[PDB]
Amino acid sequence: SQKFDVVVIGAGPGGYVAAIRAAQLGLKTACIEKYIGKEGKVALGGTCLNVGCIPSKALLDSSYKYHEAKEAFKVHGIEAKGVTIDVPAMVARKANIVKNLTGGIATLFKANGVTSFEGHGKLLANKQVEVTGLDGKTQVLEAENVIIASGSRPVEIPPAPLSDDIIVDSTGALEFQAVPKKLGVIGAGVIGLELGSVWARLGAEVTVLEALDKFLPAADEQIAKEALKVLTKQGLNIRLGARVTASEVKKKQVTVTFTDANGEQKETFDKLIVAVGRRPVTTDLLAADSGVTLDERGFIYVDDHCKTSVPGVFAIGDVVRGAMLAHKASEEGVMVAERIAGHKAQMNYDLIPSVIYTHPEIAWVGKTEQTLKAEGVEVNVGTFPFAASGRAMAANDTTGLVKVIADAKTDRVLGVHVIGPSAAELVQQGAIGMEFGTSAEDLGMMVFSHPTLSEALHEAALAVNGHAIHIA
Amino acid sequence: SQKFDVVVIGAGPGGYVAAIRAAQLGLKTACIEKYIGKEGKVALGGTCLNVGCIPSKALLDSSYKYHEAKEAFKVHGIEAKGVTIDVPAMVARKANIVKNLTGGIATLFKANGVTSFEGHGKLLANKQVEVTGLDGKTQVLEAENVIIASGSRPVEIPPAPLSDDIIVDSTGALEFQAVPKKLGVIGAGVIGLELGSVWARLGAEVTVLEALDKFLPAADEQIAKEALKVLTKQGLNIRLGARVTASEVKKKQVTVTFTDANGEQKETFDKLIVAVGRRPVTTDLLAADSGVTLDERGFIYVDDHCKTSVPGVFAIGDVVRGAMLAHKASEEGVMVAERIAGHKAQMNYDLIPSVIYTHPEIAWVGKTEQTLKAEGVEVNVGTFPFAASGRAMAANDTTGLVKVIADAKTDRVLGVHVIGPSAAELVQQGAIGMEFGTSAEDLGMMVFSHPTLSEALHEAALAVNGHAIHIA
Ligand SMILES: Cc1cc2nc3c(=O)[nH]c(=O)nc-3n(C[C@H](O)[C@H](O)[C@H](O)COP(=O)(O)OP(=O)(O)OC[C@H]3O[C@@H](n4cnc5c(N)ncnc54)[C@H](O)[C@@H]3O)c2cc1C
Ligand SMILES: Cc1cc2nc3c(=O)[nH]c(=O)nc-3n(C[C@H](O)[C@H](O)[C@H](O)COP(=O)(O)OP(=O)(O)OC[C@H]3O[C@@H](n4cnc5c(N)ncnc54)[C@H](O)[C@@H]3O)c2cc1C
Repeated sequence: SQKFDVVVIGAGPGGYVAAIRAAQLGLKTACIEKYIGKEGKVALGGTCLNVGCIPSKALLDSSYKYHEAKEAFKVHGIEAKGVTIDVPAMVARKANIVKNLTGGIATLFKANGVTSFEGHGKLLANKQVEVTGLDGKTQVLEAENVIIASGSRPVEIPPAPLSDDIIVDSTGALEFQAVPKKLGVIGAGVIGLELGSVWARLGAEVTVLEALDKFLPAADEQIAKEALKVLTKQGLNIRLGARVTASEVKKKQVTVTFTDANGEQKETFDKLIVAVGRRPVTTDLLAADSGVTLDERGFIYVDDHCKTSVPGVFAIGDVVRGAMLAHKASEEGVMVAERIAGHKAQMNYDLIPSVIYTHPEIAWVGKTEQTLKAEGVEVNVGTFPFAASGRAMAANDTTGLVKVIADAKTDRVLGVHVIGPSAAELVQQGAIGMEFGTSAEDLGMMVFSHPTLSEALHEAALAVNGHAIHIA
Repeated sequence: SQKFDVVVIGAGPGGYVAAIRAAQLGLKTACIEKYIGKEGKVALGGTCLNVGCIPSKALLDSSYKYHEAKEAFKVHGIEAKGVTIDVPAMVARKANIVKNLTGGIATLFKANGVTSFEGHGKLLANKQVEVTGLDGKTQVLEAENVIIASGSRPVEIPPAPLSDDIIVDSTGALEFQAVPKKLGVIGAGVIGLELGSVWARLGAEVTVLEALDKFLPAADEQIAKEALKVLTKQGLNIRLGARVTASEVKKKQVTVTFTDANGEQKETFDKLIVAVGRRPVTTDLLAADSGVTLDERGFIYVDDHCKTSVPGVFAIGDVVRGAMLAHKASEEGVMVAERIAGHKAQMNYDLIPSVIYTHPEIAWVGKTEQTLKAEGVEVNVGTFPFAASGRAMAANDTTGLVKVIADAKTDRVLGVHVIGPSAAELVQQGAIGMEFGTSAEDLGMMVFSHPTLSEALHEAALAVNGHAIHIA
């Protein structure tokens, strides 16, 4: 066709959501997407739905159930005689969910009147977007507003190049039709920890090599310390400050050479996952004179409203600054669709939660204790273990703790941090608190259901100021 | 000893908490409790901890895991060859938690400086409490304030009198060393539903006889309809409007005679649980001239601050008006202790959440739809199924829905109702919403982590006003 109010490039969380919101606001919207899926046709949903968020979660769940049936069922008096996992079958279920969701956002699109275009899209000058279709047929849409949501891709690293299915990335890790007897991960970050956990739960001997001396440096020190202790005890041999120098694939194995503190070591995995990072994709996206700028690291340059250097053009999700997380991309999506339609939506970057779906699950929102100490903030902190949780004890899951940090001067809750059962939900409660300004005492005065895990949020807010009923 | 600032009668949730708060507030406090536990010595914690909240939660978890292992493990490619449950060992694990919690609050008490007294306590005139010790030895404490937390107990009913281990109550049901082949529950309310689920999950054939025509009449109609559907499908033969006329224990079985709409039927269970209700215990609690009043139903009469008819005497939890829920008791416990120390603590009775721990879990806070319709409130409502949940799909748990109700005029969220995975924490996020006054749009403009069950709360809030991203 020729004219549209919004032309969205990318159909991941930032893009499909932005497209769906602008459509609901009444903008004639078209979205361009080229990912040829898993059954030959284009798949909407991007990284999160295809190779990200939904597949890694589904594997983490099935591997966990497997783990519980083998390690934690006897305390309930449940003896499963010889339980096994069929990794193909597992992976199929994952495939399936992906298939069904992919389909779901297509119907969502049609239901909302979104004109989908299959092909690579590129922003030319004067906001025309050249949709190089799939079959070579090229086309030029004229757009009143352009929303770029091209996304991000794995960092490739020289010492470990993706060689076949031996040195593989996020995606390949999600695809093993069998358990690597020994497995190495380079990067002890969210994706490393999670892909690590999956295969380790099913019998893989995992070593996670990570170049930095600090485990999880964005999580709170206390949660970090706790996380690491738990995960190593869970089976992941995490080696900090180990720098990879070389790979050598040979006889269906690869040998990583690395220097940690006592120099060079070499270890031989059957599979090696490079989970070092992700980088914005700006590949054939911008014509030489589009007007759009990039910063030094490859991110498209945007302000706080995701407006680019050219008016009418906005950039969101993993190609622009911010935390590379699904819900940041969709909310930017919405901020941007909302603004195009005329509402002055603002996006609160201080409250994006972070969750790591390990079991126990790490999650957090707000500032970390150390940020606050380095910022010279005197804070009161309350903690509450899941071990004093009656609900946790019925549940037989008592690892972890909640931690609330509050300004010592005002009693404003500054950050809520938890590792343990339902961390995501418990921090979400704190985020809702925080969004409206809770103090520890405000959280304290509320009625939390008994028995529930939410109560550990309760007790630790109480604890910020001395009065936790069930501890001191 | 002789003089105390607070003397607390009963060490349930209301009692022990109030005792611990008073102690922290600086009052010389003593608490009296007579429940001879499971190992011969007195057990602190009350109904909730000894035959209530924790024991029923722990069987519900062990029975659930057995059920998952037998019915929903294969879709993950897990095959447990022949899984069995050792009911003895199951029950023992429960026994254990209780033991460990019982002991926990004793240390909590000692840690706080709480003088425990073992024996029956009776409030004489002029606030002196007569501790009839355990060994006949009577004693009189003189109390500046007295907090009565005597609790509640199973309603007994004539046509089904507790006969041996055949017609049993909440407590005996939590004690079965084996699965009743066929099992009847009289009462299709929280404790009925939960004890039913436990034995049904492990093979019991359950019939739940309930005299009213309305299932879960306090729960929102939609959730009730949904709940019922799910629970019958889960195996509980719930028969509404059926009135029990007679029991007849014979050859280790009992035959209940009942009239529903097509008259009399008789059904023969191996075990019968009477879970018709609970009533306040005021037994030899009040000396004829204490000054303390009872209403018509047995409840001690109190106002909004739990002040009785005689100044300096307060009543809390199941002996007074309100919902018979452990968190209602504990918070009254704290309100009361807080006020005796000089703070004007108020208790919000509008926000007490309700949770039924079936799987899926029902839970709610705020007004139901029909309350609001009968009150002539025009409300917008938003719903969001767990089937559109990515996280729920990964989890393989998609039954259920969320429901937010909002005033149509102001957009204030009036009630959050959910049946499904994590209902409790989802409503606890709503409750925090509600305590600070969220409108649906305020819930909507917040960043909820992706993928999480919490998101279903986010979506249905959106949906209250038209814009739910992942549905219409
Ligand atoms: C293993 C893994 C697990 C993850 N799990 C989570 C998680 O659980 N929670 C979380 O929040 N984050 C998670 N993330 C990250 C999350 O997926 C990303 O943050 C998020 O998907 C970024 O969304 P986006 O819309 O910016 O980009 P993407 O999802 O990368 O989508 C971009 C889309 O644009 C398309 N495209 C690009 N250029 C063009 C073009 N020029 N024309 C047409 N089409 C084009 C791409 O094909 C793609 O479909 C995970 C990442 C990985 C790899
Ligand atoms: C099977 C079951 C499950 C339940 N599950 C939950 C749940 O999961 N969530 C929820 O919120 N509620 C639940 N409840 C209800 C919950 O137990 C009650 O709401 C709550 O315990 C009431 O607290 P209380 O302190 O008022 O009374 P109680 O727990 O009954 O405590 C009263 C105490 O006072 C003692 N006592 C009585 N008189 C005297 C006397 N004169 N002198 C000395 N001591 C005395 C008694 O021995 C007892 O220890 C459940 C009930 C049952 C039966």
